[PDB]
Amino acid sequence: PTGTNMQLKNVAAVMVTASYPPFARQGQTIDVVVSSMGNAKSLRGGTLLMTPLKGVDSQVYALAQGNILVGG
Amino acid sequence: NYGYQPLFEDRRPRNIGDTLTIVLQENVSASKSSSANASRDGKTSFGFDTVPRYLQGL
Repeated sequence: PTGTNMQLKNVAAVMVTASYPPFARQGQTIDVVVSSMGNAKSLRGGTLLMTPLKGVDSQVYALAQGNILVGG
Repeated sequence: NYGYQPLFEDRRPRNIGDTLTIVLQENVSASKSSSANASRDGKTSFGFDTVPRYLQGL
């Protein structure tokens, strides 16, 4: 429902950045960097949900989803 | 494809066909006024109610 209070603690909004390599072909995999965006304490053992990586032209060039590795 | 779109720059119209919101707020009020006046009043009187005899010729 539109009018409701959700107060989550296990979810963080993040920005994912990656490099599109030369001569990249569909189906190949690349590394991504996940950075928190607002008042999140940690991203220790989180899992990145399906994220479309846009280019400068605002077109989806990659789809990101995986487990984050934080140093510790 | 839509071409380079910035990420932190505000959404402004850049090309032909882009839309922009105008908040029409006009309030013009001009005025002028002027006046002029003049007046002039005069009275004169001289009455020899009782003329002395040495002055009755004048």
